[PDB]
Amino acid sequence: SGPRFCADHPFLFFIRHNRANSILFCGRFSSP
Amino acid sequence: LSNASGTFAIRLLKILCQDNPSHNVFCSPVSISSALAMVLLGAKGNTATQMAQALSLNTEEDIHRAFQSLLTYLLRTANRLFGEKTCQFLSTFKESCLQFYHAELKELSFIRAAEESRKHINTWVSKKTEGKIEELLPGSSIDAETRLVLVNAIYFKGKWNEPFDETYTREMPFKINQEEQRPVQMMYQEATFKLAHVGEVRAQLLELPYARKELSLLVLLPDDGVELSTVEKSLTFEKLTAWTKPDCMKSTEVEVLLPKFKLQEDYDMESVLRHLGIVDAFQQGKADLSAMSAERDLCLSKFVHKSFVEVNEEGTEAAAASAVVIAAA
Ligand SMILES: [Zn+2]
Ligand SMILES: [Zn+2]
Ligand SMILES: [Zn+2]
Ligand SMILES: [Zn+2]
Ligand SMILES: [Zn+2]
Ligand SMILES: [Zn+2]
Ligand SMILES: [Zn+2]
Ligand SMILES: [Zn+2]
Ligand SMILES: [Zn+2]
Ligand SMILES: [Zn+2]
Ligand SMILES: [Zn+2]
Ligand SMILES: [Zn+2]
Ligand SMILES: [Zn+2]
Ligand SMILES: [Zn+2]
Ligand SMILES: [Zn+2]
Ligand SMILES: [Zn+2]
Ligand SMILES: [Zn+2]
Ligand SMILES: [Zn+2]
Repeated sequence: SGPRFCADHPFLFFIRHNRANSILFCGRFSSP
Repeated sequence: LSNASGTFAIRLLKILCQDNPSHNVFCSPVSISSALAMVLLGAKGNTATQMAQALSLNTEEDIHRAFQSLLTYLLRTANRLFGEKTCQFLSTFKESCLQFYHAELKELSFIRAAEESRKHINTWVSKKTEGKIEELLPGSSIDAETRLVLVNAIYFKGKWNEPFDETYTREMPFKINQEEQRPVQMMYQEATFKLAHVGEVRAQLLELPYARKELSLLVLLPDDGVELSTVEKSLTFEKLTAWTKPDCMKSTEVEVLLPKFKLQEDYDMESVLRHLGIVDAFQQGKADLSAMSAERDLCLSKFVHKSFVEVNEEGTEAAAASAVVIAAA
């Protein structure tokens, strides 16, 4: 019922430096 | 400025996603832009203008501010230049790479010992990436015409602010497309995280902070019937920034299922940089790298990027390196 984040299909992702708002790494997870 | 480098990162990601359909993608925009910026410091004319605009630096002012701004868990970056020992490079160029990127120039014999030189650079990158990026430069990327190699390496390792308990990791199906599913080890935890529902593109955006909350992992997950390619096409750095603001991405108790995974990717970047408009630097006769050397038949012969990431219950480890080969044409 409550909020659910189920990453069982392709997604984008980002490693960010928060203070700087800087994307240090980014990618797509498409398949194991 | 922050908008410049974010625009570059998102454009990079969109091009790589589009050029590698149905394939995992991982890159470091910071690493690629550091390597490209060192080239920019040695370029002139239209060669330089194309590189600046690829980096979303559209005025002389924007270029100077970007470089001057450089002057002010583990996270570490390293830059180095590797130069043919029988050549001289302009003092102003070496000074700028030292000041802005802390890059020194190590001399190598590309002309007589190309393979030992390649091995030396690749060993340097391995050290700076804790062994995660081996053989950055592939065979034949260094040869008798090589004169200068500009290299960036980056390494990150961080623990989650709220780690997952491995007890609750279980194998589950991952839908790689509508008709195929493959097993993944899916981590599980219910905790309070910042989370946005993005109506415009029908996706959710989760933030998982690392310890100290200086860095975060952001995960953009399409709703269950939405093709990721539609989210990729809609994505811009301005939209992504809006979606992370407190009004969109608010603290929420949420059940998170996230796969454990490890990716290793490598890229020839020439087609990417061409899509961003960099053409002259690659072209004999048109390349103007005369701010690096008084020799003036230099061109950009190869640009490679290699990356590594591991996400698991304790945290994340990521590394990347970028090398630019400048050669005598
Ligand atoms: Zn699910
Ligand atoms: Zn799903
Ligand atoms: Zn910070
Ligand atoms: Zn393309
Ligand atoms: Zn892969
Ligand atoms: Zn400006
Ligand atoms: Zn200037
Ligand atoms: Zn010397
Ligand atoms: Zn020379
Ligand atoms: Zn410094
Ligand atoms: Zn240094
Ligand atoms: Zn070490
Ligand atoms: Zn939705
Ligand atoms: Zn919103
Ligand atoms: Zn909003
Ligand atoms: Zn509660
Ligand atoms: Zn395009
Ligand atoms: Zn473990």
